[PDB]
Amino acid sequence: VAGLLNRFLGMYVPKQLKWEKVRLDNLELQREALLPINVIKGHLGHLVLHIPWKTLASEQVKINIEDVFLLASPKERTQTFAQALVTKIVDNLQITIRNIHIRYEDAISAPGHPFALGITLEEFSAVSTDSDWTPAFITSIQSAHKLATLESLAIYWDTDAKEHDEMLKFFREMISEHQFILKPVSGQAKIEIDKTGSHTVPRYKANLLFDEIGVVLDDQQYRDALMMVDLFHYFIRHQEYKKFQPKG
Amino acid sequence: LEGLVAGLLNRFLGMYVKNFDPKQLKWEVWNGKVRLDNLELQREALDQLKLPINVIKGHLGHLVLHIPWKTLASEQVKINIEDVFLLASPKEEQKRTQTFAQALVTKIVDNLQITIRNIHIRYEDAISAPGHPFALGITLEEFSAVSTDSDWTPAFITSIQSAHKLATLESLAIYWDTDAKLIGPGREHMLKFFREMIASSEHQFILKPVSGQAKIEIDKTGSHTVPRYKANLLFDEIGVVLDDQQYRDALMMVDLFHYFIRHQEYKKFQ
Repeated sequence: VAGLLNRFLGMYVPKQLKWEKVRLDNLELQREALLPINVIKGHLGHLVLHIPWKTLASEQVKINIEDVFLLASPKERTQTFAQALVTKIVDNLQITIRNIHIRYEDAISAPGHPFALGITLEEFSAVSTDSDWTPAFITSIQSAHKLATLESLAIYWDTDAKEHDEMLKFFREMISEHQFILKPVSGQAKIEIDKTGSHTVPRYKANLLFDEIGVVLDDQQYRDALMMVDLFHYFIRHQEYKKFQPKG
Repeated sequence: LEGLVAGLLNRFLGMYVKNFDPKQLKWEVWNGKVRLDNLELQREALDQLKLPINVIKGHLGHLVLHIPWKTLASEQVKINIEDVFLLASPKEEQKRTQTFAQALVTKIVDNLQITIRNIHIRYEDAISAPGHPFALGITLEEFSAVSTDSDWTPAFITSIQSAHKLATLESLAIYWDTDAKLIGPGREHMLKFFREMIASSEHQFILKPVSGQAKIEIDKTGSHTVPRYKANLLFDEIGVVLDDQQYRDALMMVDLFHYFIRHQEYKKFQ
Protein backbone atom coordinates (compact mmCIF):
# COMPACT_ATOMS: atom_id res chain seq x y z
CA VAL A 1 0.00 0.00 0.00
CA ALA A 2 2.23 2.71 1.34
CA GLY A 3 5.23 1.30 -0.43
CA LEU A 4 3.46 1.33 -3.78
CA LEU A 5 2.32 4.88 -3.30
CA ASN A 6 5.68 6.00 -2.17
CA ARG A 7 7.59 4.44 -5.00
CA PHE A 8 5.28 5.70 -7.68
CA LEU A 9 5.06 9.09 -6.14
CA GLY A 10 8.76 9.27 -5.68
CA MET A 11 9.47 9.03 -9.35
CA TYR A 12 6.84 11.36 -10.68
CA VAL A 13 7.51 13.88 -7.95
CA PRO A 14 8.63 10.33 2.30
CA LYS A 15 8.86 9.23 5.91
CA GLN A 16 6.07 11.56 6.97
CA LEU A 17 3.58 9.90 4.64
CA LYS A 18 2.09 7.18 6.76
CA TRP A 19 -1.00 6.18 4.74
CA GLU A 20 -3.15 6.38 7.91
CA LYS A 21 -6.21 10.74 5.30
CA VAL A 22 -3.10 12.25 3.74
CA ARG A 23 -2.10 15.82 2.89
CA LEU A 24 0.55 17.33 0.61
CA ASP A 25 1.43 20.78 -0.69
CA ASN A 26 3.77 22.48 -3.18
CA LEU A 27 4.93 19.34 -5.00
CA GLU A 28 7.13 20.09 -8.00
CA LEU A 29 7.06 17.45 -10.68
CA GLN A 30 10.11 15.95 -12.22
CA ARG A 31 11.51 17.15 -15.53
CA GLU A 32 11.43 13.59 -16.89
CA ALA A 33 7.85 12.81 -15.89
CA LEU A 34 6.85 11.77 -19.41
CA LEU A 35 4.29 13.71 -25.84
CA PRO A 36 7.67 15.33 -26.70
CA ILE A 37 7.16 18.25 -24.42
CA ASN A 38 10.10 18.82 -22.12
CA VAL A 39 8.65 19.98 -18.88
CA ILE A 40 10.31 23.31 -18.45
CA LYS A 41 8.67 23.54 -15.05
CA GLY A 42 5.79 21.78 -13.40
CA HIS A 43 4.03 22.43 -10.12
CA LEU A 44 1.22 20.92 -8.06
CA GLY A 45 -0.03 23.28 -5.37
CA HIS A 46 -2.00 21.02 -3.05
CA LEU A 47 -3.07 17.36 -2.88
CA VAL A 48 -5.23 15.17 -0.62
CA LEU A 49 -5.97 11.41 -0.53
CA HIS A 50 -8.61 10.06 1.78
CA ILE A 51 -8.36 6.31 2.21
CA PRO A 52 -10.93 4.23 4.05
CA TRP A 53 -8.30 1.59 4.86
CA LYS A 54 -10.41 -0.28 7.38
CA THR A 55 -13.46 -0.23 5.13
CA LEU A 56 -11.66 -0.57 1.80
CA ALA A 57 -13.38 -2.68 -0.91
CA SER A 58 -16.81 -1.97 0.50
CA GLU A 59 -16.87 1.69 -0.42
CA GLN A 60 -15.17 4.10 -2.82
CA VAL A 61 -12.02 6.10 -2.08
CA LYS A 62 -11.41 9.84 -2.66
CA ILE A 63 -8.53 12.07 -3.89
CA ASN A 64 -8.96 15.91 -4.23
CA ILE A 65 -6.26 17.91 -6.04
CA GLU A 66 -6.05 21.69 -5.78
CA ASP A 67 -3.73 23.97 -7.86
CA VAL A 68 -1.83 21.92 -10.52
CA PHE A 69 0.04 23.80 -13.37
CA LEU A 70 2.25 22.53 -16.15
CA LEU A 71 4.72 24.52 -18.35
CA ALA A 72 6.25 22.94 -21.53
CA SER A 73 8.28 23.49 -24.73
CA PRO A 74 9.41 21.66 -27.84
CA LYS A 75 12.65 19.72 -27.73
CA GLU A 76 15.60 18.78 -29.90
CA ARG A 77 2.20 -14.16 -5.80
CA THR A 78 2.34 -11.03 -3.65
CA GLN A 79 2.66 -8.96 -6.82
CA THR A 80 -0.51 -10.48 -8.29
CA PHE A 81 -2.43 -9.73 -5.09
CA ALA A 82 -1.02 -6.20 -5.15
CA GLN A 83 -2.05 -5.72 -8.79
CA ALA A 84 -5.60 -6.93 -8.15
CA LEU A 85 -5.71 -4.60 -5.16
CA VAL A 86 -4.61 -1.65 -7.32
CA THR A 87 -7.22 -2.69 -9.88
CA LYS A 88 -10.19 -2.81 -7.49
CA ILE A 89 -9.12 0.39 -5.68
CA VAL A 90 -8.64 2.36 -8.92
CA ASP A 91 -11.85 0.98 -10.47
CA ASN A 92 -14.21 2.81 -8.10
CA LEU A 93 -12.30 5.91 -7.03
CA GLN A 94 -13.46 9.53 -7.25
CA ILE A 95 -10.99 12.25 -8.42
CA THR A 96 -11.73 15.95 -7.86
CA ILE A 97 -9.34 18.44 -9.47
CA ARG A 98 -9.59 22.24 -9.50
CA ASN A 99 -7.47 25.11 -10.93
CA ILE A 100 -5.53 23.27 -13.67
CA HIS A 101 -3.61 25.27 -16.21
CA ILE A 102 -1.58 23.48 -18.82
CA ARG A 103 0.23 26.07 -20.83
CA TYR A 104 2.63 25.09 -23.56
CA GLU A 105 4.85 27.79 -25.10
CA ASP A 106 6.50 27.28 -28.44
CA ALA A 107 9.26 29.58 -29.50
CA ILE A 108 11.05 27.58 -32.16
CA SER A 109 7.95 26.87 -34.17
CA ALA A 110 6.70 29.76 -36.26
CA PRO A 111 10.14 31.32 -35.94
CA GLY A 112 10.08 34.98 -35.17
CA HIS A 113 6.51 34.77 -33.87
CA PRO A 114 6.54 32.74 -30.62
CA PHE A 115 3.19 31.57 -29.34
CA ALA A 116 1.87 30.20 -26.11
CA LEU A 117 -0.72 27.42 -26.13
CA GLY A 118 -2.91 26.84 -23.14
CA ILE A 119 -5.69 24.82 -21.53
CA THR A 120 -7.60 26.19 -18.53
CA LEU A 121 -10.00 24.28 -16.31
CA GLU A 122 -10.78 25.06 -12.71
CA GLU A 123 -12.92 22.01 -11.84
CA PHE A 124 -12.98 18.37 -13.04
CA SER A 125 -14.80 15.47 -11.36
CA ALA A 126 -14.60 11.82 -12.48
CA VAL A 127 -16.53 9.13 -10.57
CA SER A 128 -17.67 5.54 -11.12
CA THR A 129 -21.34 4.81 -11.81
CA ASP A 130 -23.60 1.86 -12.59
CA SER A 131 -25.04 0.74 -15.95
CA ASP A 132 -27.75 3.39 -15.63
CA TRP A 133 -25.40 6.32 -14.87
CA THR A 134 -26.47 6.65 -11.24
CA PRO A 135 -23.20 6.96 -9.29
CA ALA A 136 -22.38 3.99 -7.11
CA PHE A 137 -19.71 1.59 -5.85
CA ILE A 138 -20.13 -1.20 -8.32
CA THR A 139 -17.56 -3.81 -8.98
CA SER A 140 -18.11 -5.25 -12.39
CA ILE A 141 -16.38 -7.38 -14.92
CA GLN A 142 -17.98 -6.59 -18.27
CA SER A 143 -17.84 -2.84 -18.54
CA ALA A 144 -16.89 0.15 -16.53
CA HIS A 145 -19.08 3.20 -16.45
CA LYS A 146 -17.30 6.44 -15.59
CA LEU A 147 -18.95 9.86 -15.40
CA ALA A 148 -16.87 13.03 -15.67
CA THR A 149 -17.95 16.63 -15.11
CA LEU A 150 -16.11 19.56 -16.64
CA GLU A 151 -16.57 23.17 -15.41
CA SER A 152 -14.91 26.14 -17.12
CA LEU A 153 -13.20 24.31 -19.93
CA ALA A 154 -11.29 26.98 -21.83
CA ILE A 155 -8.49 26.92 -24.40
CA TYR A 156 -6.35 29.87 -25.40
CA TRP A 157 -3.88 30.19 -28.24
CA ASP A 158 -2.27 33.56 -28.55
CA THR A 159 0.23 34.56 -31.16
CA ASP A 160 2.95 37.06 -30.54
CA ALA A 161 2.96 36.80 -26.76
CA LYS A 162 5.58 35.88 -24.14
CA GLU A 163 10.75 32.64 -9.36
CA HIS A 164 8.38 30.16 -7.82
CA ASP A 165 6.09 32.70 -6.18
CA GLU A 166 5.59 34.81 -9.32
CA MET A 167 5.18 31.86 -11.63
CA LEU A 168 2.42 30.40 -9.60
CA LYS A 169 0.46 33.65 -9.79
CA PHE A 170 1.02 33.88 -13.53
CA PHE A 171 -0.22 30.32 -14.05
CA ARG A 172 -3.26 30.81 -11.86
CA GLU A 173 -4.46 34.25 -12.87
CA MET A 174 -5.88 32.95 -16.13
CA ILE A 175 -9.13 31.04 -15.56
CA SER A 176 -10.62 38.14 -19.01
CA GLU A 177 -8.81 39.09 -22.20
CA HIS A 178 -6.47 36.56 -23.65
CA GLN A 179 -7.04 35.32 -27.17
CA PHE A 180 -9.17 32.35 -26.14
CA ILE A 181 -10.28 29.99 -28.91
CA LEU A 182 -12.65 28.04 -26.65
CA LYS A 183 -14.76 30.17 -24.35
CA PRO A 184 -15.29 28.65 -20.88
CA VAL A 185 -17.69 25.73 -21.21
CA SER A 186 -19.22 23.34 -18.66
CA GLY A 187 -20.61 19.90 -19.45
CA GLN A 188 -20.84 16.26 -18.42
CA ALA A 189 -19.52 13.16 -20.19
CA LYS A 190 -20.69 9.56 -19.70
CA ILE A 191 -17.83 7.25 -20.69
CA GLU A 192 -18.36 3.48 -20.82
CA ILE A 193 -15.28 1.27 -21.23
CA ASP A 194 -15.55 -2.34 -22.34
CA LYS A 195 -13.43 -4.90 -20.49
CA THR A 196 -14.60 -8.12 -22.16
CA GLY A 197 -12.39 -7.42 -25.15
CA SER A 198 -15.11 -8.88 -27.35
CA HIS A 199 -15.19 -7.84 -30.99
CA THR A 200 -18.98 -7.45 -30.90
CA VAL A 201 -18.94 -4.44 -28.55
CA PRO A 202 -17.07 -1.12 -28.87
CA ARG A 203 -14.01 -0.37 -26.78
CA TYR A 204 -15.29 3.11 -25.86
CA LYS A 205 -18.73 4.68 -25.67
CA ALA A 206 -19.09 8.34 -24.76
CA ASN A 207 -22.20 10.49 -24.34
CA LEU A 208 -21.18 14.07 -23.57
CA LEU A 209 -23.75 16.82 -23.14
CA PHE A 210 -22.17 20.19 -23.37
CA ASP A 211 -23.72 23.60 -23.04
CA GLU A 212 -23.18 26.61 -25.26
CA ILE A 213 -19.78 26.06 -26.83
CA GLY A 214 -18.31 29.26 -28.23
CA VAL A 215 -15.19 29.17 -30.40
CA VAL A 216 -13.38 32.28 -31.47
CA LEU A 217 -10.76 32.72 -34.14
CA ASP A 218 -8.78 35.81 -35.15
CA ASP A 219 -6.64 36.78 -38.12
CA GLN A 220 -3.36 35.75 -36.49
CA GLN A 221 -4.80 32.41 -35.36
CA TYR A 222 -6.48 31.94 -38.74
CA ARG A 223 -3.16 32.59 -40.43
CA ASP A 224 -1.27 30.15 -38.22
CA ALA A 225 -4.07 27.55 -38.17
CA LEU A 226 -2.43 25.31 -40.77
CA MET A 227 0.92 25.60 -38.95
CA MET A 228 -0.99 24.55 -35.85
CA VAL A 229 -2.39 21.49 -37.61
CA ASP A 230 1.23 20.58 -38.32
CA LEU A 231 2.00 21.11 -34.61
CA PHE A 232 -0.72 18.77 -33.32
CA HIS A 233 0.08 16.08 -35.88
CA TYR A 234 3.60 16.29 -34.51
CA PHE A 235 2.65 15.75 -30.89
CA ILE A 236 0.50 12.83 -31.73
CA ARG A 237 2.81 11.22 -34.26
CA HIS A 238 6.37 12.15 -33.45
CA GLN A 239 8.04 8.76 -33.81
CA GLU A 240 7.13 8.72 -37.51
CA TYR A 241 9.02 12.03 -37.85
CA LYS A 242 12.06 10.57 -36.07
CA LYS A 243 13.62 8.90 -39.12
CA PHE A 244 13.87 12.25 -40.92
CA GLN A 245 16.05 13.88 -38.32
CA PRO A 246 19.61 13.90 -39.67
CA LYS A 247 22.26 11.25 -39.19
CA GLY A 248 25.30 12.53 -41.07
CA LEU B 1 -31.96 41.27 -64.36
CA GLU B 2 -33.41 37.90 -65.40
CA GLY B 3 -30.99 37.33 -68.29
CA LEU B 4 -27.84 38.29 -66.39
CA VAL B 5 -28.69 36.14 -63.36
CA ALA B 6 -29.59 33.27 -65.70
CA GLY B 7 -26.20 33.45 -67.43
CA LEU B 8 -24.33 33.63 -64.12
CA LEU B 9 -26.31 30.57 -63.03
CA ASN B 10 -25.12 28.76 -66.14
CA ARG B 11 -21.50 29.65 -65.33
CA PHE B 12 -21.71 28.49 -61.71
CA LEU B 13 -23.65 25.36 -62.63
CA GLY B 14 -21.35 24.66 -65.58
CA MET B 15 -18.35 24.60 -63.24
CA TYR B 16 -19.69 21.75 -61.12
CA VAL B 17 -22.14 19.83 -63.24
CA LYS B 18 -21.29 17.03 -65.59
CA ASN B 19 -22.70 17.50 -69.06
CA PHE B 20 -24.52 20.66 -68.25
CA ASP B 21 -27.10 21.98 -70.69
CA PRO B 22 -28.74 25.40 -70.24
CA LYS B 23 -31.93 23.53 -71.20
CA GLN B 24 -31.81 21.68 -67.86
CA LEU B 25 -33.20 24.58 -65.83
CA LYS B 26 -36.99 24.68 -65.84
CA TRP B 27 -38.39 28.15 -65.25
CA GLU B 28 -41.83 29.04 -63.97
CA VAL B 29 -42.80 32.22 -65.80
CA TRP B 30 -45.55 32.75 -63.24
CA ASN B 31 -43.13 33.60 -60.42
CA GLY B 32 -39.59 33.36 -61.79
CA LYS B 33 -38.67 30.28 -59.79
CA VAL B 34 -36.23 27.85 -61.37
CA ARG B 35 -35.81 24.12 -60.76
CA LEU B 36 -33.33 21.46 -61.78
CA ASP B 37 -33.61 17.77 -61.29
CA ASN B 38 -31.12 14.93 -61.32
CA LEU B 39 -27.81 16.70 -61.53
CA GLU B 40 -24.53 14.94 -62.16
CA LEU B 41 -21.35 16.38 -60.70
CA GLN B 42 -17.96 16.46 -62.36
CA ARG B 43 -14.93 14.64 -61.11
CA GLU B 44 -13.20 17.92 -60.25
CA ALA B 45 -16.19 19.38 -58.39
CA LEU B 46 -14.63 19.40 -54.94
CA ASP B 47 -11.26 20.67 -56.09
CA GLN B 48 -11.82 24.00 -54.43
CA LEU B 49 -11.16 21.99 -51.25
CA LYS B 50 -7.65 21.14 -52.57
CA LEU B 51 -7.85 17.57 -51.35
CA PRO B 52 -6.37 14.55 -53.17
CA ILE B 53 -9.85 13.16 -53.71
CA ASN B 54 -11.74 12.14 -56.83
CA VAL B 55 -15.53 12.24 -57.14
CA ILE B 56 -16.46 8.82 -58.51
CA LYS B 57 -20.12 9.76 -58.39
CA GLY B 58 -22.21 12.69 -57.30
CA HIS B 59 -25.91 13.31 -57.48
CA LEU B 60 -28.18 16.26 -56.74
CA GLY B 61 -31.71 14.90 -56.80
CA HIS B 62 -33.81 18.05 -56.79
CA LEU B 63 -32.72 21.69 -56.72
CA VAL B 64 -35.06 24.69 -56.51
CA LEU B 65 -34.17 28.37 -56.50
CA HIS B 66 -36.65 31.10 -55.49
CA ILE B 67 -35.48 34.60 -56.41
CA PRO B 68 -37.45 37.74 -55.65
CA TRP B 69 -36.69 39.76 -58.74
CA LYS B 70 -39.07 42.54 -58.01
CA THR B 71 -38.08 42.78 -54.39
CA LEU B 72 -34.63 41.22 -54.67
CA ALA B 73 -32.79 44.25 -53.38
CA SER B 74 -35.07 44.21 -50.32
CA GLU B 75 -35.54 40.45 -49.96
CA GLN B 76 -33.54 37.23 -49.82
CA VAL B 77 -32.99 34.39 -52.22
CA LYS B 78 -33.93 30.90 -51.17
CA ILE B 79 -32.53 27.56 -52.32
CA ASN B 80 -33.76 24.06 -51.48
CA ILE B 81 -31.81 20.99 -52.40
CA GLU B 82 -32.98 17.49 -51.77
CA ASP B 83 -31.08 14.18 -52.02
CA VAL B 84 -27.38 15.13 -52.38
CA PHE B 85 -25.07 12.13 -52.58
CA LEU B 86 -21.29 12.24 -52.81
CA LEU B 87 -19.06 9.26 -53.51
CA ALA B 88 -15.40 10.33 -53.44
CA SER B 89 -12.25 8.24 -53.84
CA PRO B 90 -8.59 9.04 -53.16
CA LYS B 91 -6.61 10.18 -56.19
CA GLU B 92 -3.42 8.45 -57.25
CA GLU B 93 -0.49 10.42 -58.69
CA GLN B 94 -17.95 45.68 -69.88
CA LYS B 95 -16.07 47.09 -66.87
CA ARG B 96 -19.42 48.18 -65.42
CA THR B 97 -20.92 44.76 -66.16
CA GLN B 98 -18.12 42.91 -64.35
CA THR B 99 -18.34 45.24 -61.34
CA PHE B 100 -22.15 44.94 -61.31
CA ALA B 101 -22.13 41.15 -61.53
CA GLN B 102 -19.68 40.89 -58.63
CA ALA B 103 -21.69 43.28 -56.44
CA LEU B 104 -24.96 41.56 -57.41
CA VAL B 105 -23.67 38.10 -56.50
CA THR B 106 -22.32 39.59 -53.27
CA LYS B 107 -25.80 40.79 -52.34
CA ILE B 108 -27.37 37.45 -53.30
CA VAL B 109 -25.11 35.13 -51.31
CA ASP B 110 -24.86 37.53 -48.35
CA ASN B 111 -28.52 36.87 -47.49
CA LEU B 112 -28.97 33.48 -49.19
CA GLN B 113 -31.15 31.00 -47.30
CA ILE B 114 -30.12 27.40 -47.96
CA THR B 115 -31.90 24.22 -46.92
CA ILE B 116 -30.48 20.85 -47.97
CA ARG B 117 -32.12 17.57 -47.17
CA ASN B 118 -31.00 13.98 -47.13
CA ILE B 119 -27.23 14.36 -47.44
CA HIS B 120 -24.80 11.46 -47.71
CA ILE B 121 -21.09 11.98 -48.40
CA ARG B 122 -19.04 8.78 -48.71
CA TYR B 123 -15.24 8.49 -49.01
CA GLU B 124 -14.22 4.99 -50.15
CA ASP B 125 -10.50 4.32 -49.81
CA ALA B 126 -8.82 1.08 -50.87
CA ILE B 127 -5.41 2.50 -51.83
CA SER B 128 -4.20 3.60 -48.41
CA ALA B 129 -4.00 0.89 -45.76
CA PRO B 130 -3.81 -1.77 -48.49
CA GLY B 131 -5.58 -5.02 -47.77
CA HIS B 132 -7.69 -3.11 -45.20
CA PRO B 133 -10.06 -0.94 -47.28
CA PHE B 134 -12.29 1.48 -45.42
CA ALA B 135 -15.11 3.94 -45.96
CA LEU B 136 -15.83 7.27 -44.26
CA GLY B 137 -19.27 8.80 -44.17
CA ILE B 138 -21.22 11.90 -43.19
CA THR B 139 -25.03 11.82 -43.22
CA LEU B 140 -27.28 14.81 -42.55
CA GLU B 141 -31.06 14.58 -42.40
CA GLU B 142 -31.26 18.33 -42.90
CA PHE B 143 -28.89 21.30 -43.04
CA SER B 144 -30.12 24.88 -43.10
CA ALA B 145 -28.49 28.30 -43.08
CA VAL B 146 -30.15 31.71 -42.90
CA SER B 147 -28.81 35.18 -42.43
CA THR B 148 -29.83 37.00 -39.33
CA ASP B 149 -29.54 40.07 -37.18
CA SER B 150 -27.36 40.78 -34.24
CA ASP B 151 -30.06 39.10 -32.16
CA TRP B 152 -30.24 36.03 -34.36
CA THR B 153 -33.60 36.80 -35.87
CA PRO B 154 -33.72 35.98 -39.52
CA ALA B 155 -34.00 39.11 -41.55
CA PHE B 156 -32.71 40.59 -44.75
CA ILE B 157 -29.62 42.41 -43.70
CA THR B 158 -26.92 44.46 -45.30
CA SER B 159 -24.07 45.45 -43.01
CA ILE B 160 -20.64 46.50 -44.05
CA GLN B 161 -18.86 45.37 -40.88
CA SER B 162 -20.50 42.11 -39.88
CA ALA B 163 -22.32 39.09 -41.20
CA HIS B 164 -24.56 36.91 -39.01
CA LYS B 165 -25.56 33.41 -40.05
CA LEU B 166 -27.56 30.77 -38.18
CA ALA B 167 -27.06 27.19 -39.37
CA THR B 168 -29.06 24.25 -38.02
CA LEU B 169 -28.07 20.63 -38.43
CA GLU B 170 -30.58 17.96 -37.81
CA SER B 171 -29.49 14.37 -37.41
CA LEU B 172 -25.79 14.51 -38.29
CA ALA B 173 -24.03 11.14 -38.17
CA ILE B 174 -20.46 10.11 -39.00
CA TYR B 175 -19.55 6.50 -39.74
CA TRP B 176 -16.13 4.86 -40.12
CA ASP B 177 -16.36 1.42 -41.73
CA THR B 178 -13.21 -0.68 -41.39
CA ASP B 179 -12.67 -3.54 -43.85
CA ALA B 180 -15.64 -2.06 -45.68
CA LYS B 181 -17.42 -3.27 -48.80
CA LEU B 182 -16.83 -0.56 -51.37
CA ILE B 183 -19.32 0.54 -53.95
CA GLY B 184 -16.42 1.43 -56.13
CA PRO B 185 -16.51 3.01 -59.56
CA GLY B 186 -18.68 0.08 -60.56
CA ARG B 187 -21.01 2.30 -62.56
CA GLU B 188 -24.31 0.95 -61.32
CA HIS B 189 -26.59 3.98 -61.20
CA MET B 190 -24.77 3.47 -55.91
CA LEU B 191 -28.02 5.34 -56.14
CA LYS B 192 -29.82 2.50 -54.41
CA PHE B 193 -27.12 2.38 -51.77
CA PHE B 194 -27.61 5.97 -50.77
CA ARG B 195 -31.39 5.28 -50.76
CA GLU B 196 -30.86 2.78 -47.95
CA MET B 197 -28.93 5.49 -46.06
CA ILE B 198 -32.04 7.66 -45.82
CA ALA B 199 -33.56 4.60 -44.10
CA SER B 200 -28.08 0.87 -38.27
CA SER B 201 -25.76 -2.11 -37.78
CA GLU B 202 -24.60 -2.06 -41.42
CA HIS B 203 -22.32 0.85 -40.49
CA GLN B 204 -19.98 1.52 -37.57
CA PHE B 205 -20.93 5.00 -36.36
CA ILE B 206 -18.26 6.96 -34.54
CA LEU B 207 -20.92 9.69 -34.17
CA LYS B 208 -24.52 8.78 -33.43
CA PRO B 209 -27.14 11.16 -34.90
CA VAL B 210 -27.07 14.57 -33.21
CA SER B 211 -28.94 17.82 -33.86
CA GLY B 212 -27.64 21.28 -33.12
CA GLN B 213 -27.48 24.97 -33.87
CA ALA B 214 -24.52 27.14 -34.85
CA LYS B 215 -24.63 30.93 -34.46
CA ILE B 216 -21.78 32.25 -36.61
CA GLU B 217 -20.66 35.88 -36.66
CA ILE B 218 -18.20 36.80 -39.41
CA ASP B 219 -16.30 40.07 -39.56
CA LYS B 220 -15.67 41.48 -43.04
CA THR B 221 -13.77 44.50 -41.70
CA GLY B 222 -10.44 42.72 -41.49
CA SER B 223 -9.81 44.70 -38.31
CA HIS B 224 -7.44 43.12 -35.81
CA THR B 225 -9.59 44.48 -32.97
CA VAL B 226 -12.47 42.05 -33.49
CA PRO B 227 -12.33 38.26 -34.07
CA ARG B 228 -12.56 37.29 -37.73
CA TYR B 229 -14.66 34.21 -36.88
CA LYS B 230 -17.09 33.69 -34.01
CA ALA B 231 -19.27 30.64 -33.50
CA ASN B 232 -21.62 29.51 -30.73
CA LEU B 233 -22.77 25.89 -30.77
CA LEU B 234 -25.75 24.44 -28.90
CA PHE B 235 -26.12 20.72 -29.39
CA ASP B 236 -27.96 17.60 -28.28
CA GLU B 237 -26.37 14.74 -26.34
CA ILE B 238 -23.46 13.74 -28.47
CA GLY B 239 -22.81 10.05 -28.62
CA VAL B 240 -19.38 8.95 -29.84
CA VAL B 241 -18.37 5.30 -30.22
CA LEU B 242 -14.98 3.76 -31.03
CA ASP B 243 -14.68 0.29 -32.52
CA ASP B 244 -11.73 -1.85 -31.57
CA GLN B 245 -11.01 -2.04 -35.31
CA GLN B 246 -11.30 1.75 -35.66
CA TYR B 247 -9.01 2.29 -32.66
CA ARG B 248 -6.24 0.23 -34.28
CA ASP B 249 -6.63 2.32 -37.46
CA ALA B 250 -6.80 5.59 -35.51
CA LEU B 251 -3.16 6.67 -35.89
CA MET B 252 -3.17 5.87 -39.63
CA MET B 253 -6.30 8.02 -39.82
CA VAL B 254 -4.64 10.97 -38.10
CA ASP B 255 -1.89 10.61 -40.71
CA LEU B 256 -4.58 10.72 -43.39
CA PHE B 257 -6.26 13.89 -42.10
CA HIS B 258 -2.92 15.70 -42.02
CA TYR B 259 -1.81 14.44 -45.45
CA PHE B 260 -5.14 15.61 -46.90
CA ILE B 261 -4.94 19.04 -45.25
CA ARG B 262 -1.35 19.59 -46.38
CA HIS B 263 -1.60 18.18 -49.88
CA GLN B 264 -1.62 21.54 -51.58
CA GLU B 265 1.97 22.31 -50.64
CA TYR B 266 3.37 19.13 -52.17
CA LYS B 267 2.21 19.76 -55.70
CA LYS B 268 4.20 18.00 -58.35
CA PHE B 269 4.89 19.81 -61.61
CA GLN B 270 5.66 18.02 -64.83
